[PDB]
Amino acid sequence: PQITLWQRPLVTIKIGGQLKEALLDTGADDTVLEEMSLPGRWKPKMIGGIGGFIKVRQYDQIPIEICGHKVIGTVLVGPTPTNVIGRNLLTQIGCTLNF
Amino acid sequence: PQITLWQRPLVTIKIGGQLKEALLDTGADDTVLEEMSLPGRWKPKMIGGIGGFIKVRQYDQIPIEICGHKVIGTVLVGPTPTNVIGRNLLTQIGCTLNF
Ligand SMILES: CC(C)(C)OC(=O)N[C@@H](Cc1ccccc1)[C@H](O)CN[C@@H](Cc1ccccc1)C(=O)N[C@@H](CCC(=O)O)C(=O)N[C@@H](Cc1ccccc1)C(N)=O
Repeated sequence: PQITLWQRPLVTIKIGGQLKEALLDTGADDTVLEEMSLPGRWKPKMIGGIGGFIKVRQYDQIPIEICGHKVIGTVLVGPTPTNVIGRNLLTQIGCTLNF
Repeated sequence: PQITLWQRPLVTIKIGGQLKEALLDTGADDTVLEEMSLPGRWKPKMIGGIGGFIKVRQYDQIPIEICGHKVIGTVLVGPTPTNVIGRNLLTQIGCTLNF
């Protein structure tokens, strides 16, 4: 699809069996999702953004379907206001910026 | 261009004669920059990211050049670790997310 940016680029994602909404963010190196129970062992880590650092639980090799397209990669879980799909996953659906 | 996301989408931006680099951020509503010592009045405001909130100064009608594309828009100046071209300016250059 071609998504114009007049409004926030929110798309449907399916993770851990549930449908959620997530923001396609080209400015995020990583994927950060709101609190949720995920399978497997996690590692504590810290990522930084505009207002500083937050603590996150890192899950590796998690499968996610972004608008029907399957991807598998690291997912960081923590106190984020909203789900952010980052470059680590965007590259897997062949997502590109065009102008 | 059609830009892939294997590395941060950094581009050249010219503003007030000064050349700089900024991140094409589809996850940012606004364009946020380091101090650009811009002339004119501004309005203080708060914006947030991952990690908390920051205080910025809002400057409207700023002539800015992005990849040879000339646009005019609101620039928010403040303590951001990196320059961000948000959707307010990404739309002005006809930028879309595609996959
Ligand atoms: C998620 C990780 C992996 C940590 O990456 C970044 O945060 N990368 C940031 C760039 C950066 C790199 C290095 C250092 C510093 C900054 C992007 O801006 C991330 N894009 C979104 C992520 C996001 C979206 C939604 C909620 C939380 C976080 C963002 O910060 N967007 C801000 C950018 C600033 C701006 O546009 O004004 C935004 O849209 N803020 C809105 C929406 C908002 C409001 C309240 C709270 C949170 C967000 C606002 N009006 O303040």
